[PDB]
Amino acid sequence: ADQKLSDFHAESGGCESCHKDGTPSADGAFEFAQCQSCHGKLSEMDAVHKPHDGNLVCADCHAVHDMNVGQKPTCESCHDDGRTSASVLKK
Ligand code: HEC
Ligand code: HEC
Ligand code: HEC
Ligand code: HEC
Ligand SMILES: [Zn+2]
Ligand SMILES: [Zn+2]
Ligand SMILES: [Zn+2]
Repeated sequence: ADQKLSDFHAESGGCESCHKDGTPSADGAFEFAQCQSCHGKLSEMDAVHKPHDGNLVCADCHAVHDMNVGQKPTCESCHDDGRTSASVLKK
């Protein structure tokens, strides 16, 4: 049993949880503002998240309409050094 991350959110909050009047914005800014309003800012999150504050929006990693709940983003589309989440979060 699988659910897209967008549907997981919309089942509780509507499409409007992320989209003004349920309609996407051209630049993703309204959506990013909504993610941060609920979840906090990148700068307030863990070591995978913090360094992306000022360079990415959430959706650059969490493709909410194409990823299921539980799926973890990986790093290779922007980093060519083979890094992993664990290499930043495990000591
Ligand atoms: C936040 C968790 C979201 C919810 C809930 C819904 N959508 Fe969304 N949508 C979201 C983002 C961050 C983006 C842009 C980046 C991306 O991943 O695509 C979108 C994009 C759309 C689009 C444009 C087409 C596309 O790029 O996929 C549409 C038409 C759209 N979203 C519609 C939509 C509907 C109808 C929703 C409720 C059922 C819905 N979205 C929920 C973020 C989120
Ligand atoms: C509030 C109205 C929210 C907005 C806007 C967005 N999210 Fe969210 N998210 C919300 C809740 C209440 C939860 C459940 C928390 C939990 O215990 O899981 C979530 C969950 C997620 C998750 C993880 C889901 C899981 O794997 O368990 C992700 C990755 C996530 N949210 C991302 C996300 C993004 C990218 C958003 C904007 C595009 C976003 N969320 C909006 C509440 C709300
Ligand atoms: C890639 C560079 C990311 C960006 C930008 C954001 N997220 Fe993320 N997120 C990413 C990974 C690889 C993971 C799994 C490993 C980890 O560090 O936990 C996550 C995880 C989450 C979670 C779940 C946290 C948990 O349950 O332990 C949530 C709720 C989440 N991410 C939300 C979120 C939001 C709201 C973002 C923008 C503000 C965001 N993420 C950016 C990768 C990346
Ligand atoms: C693009 C969409 C990215 C994805 C996917 C991931 N990262 Fe990233 N990261 C990105 C940028 C634009 C930057 C700043 C410029 C640069 O590449 O240096 C970063 C930076 C980091 C850093 C700071 C250290 C450094 O690389 O200089 C860390 C620790 C980091 N990123 C970790 C990381 C991880 C673990 C990812 C996958 C889970 C990941 N990034 C994905 C853009 C993007
Ligand atoms: Zn959860
Ligand atoms: Zn770098
Ligand atoms: Zn490199």
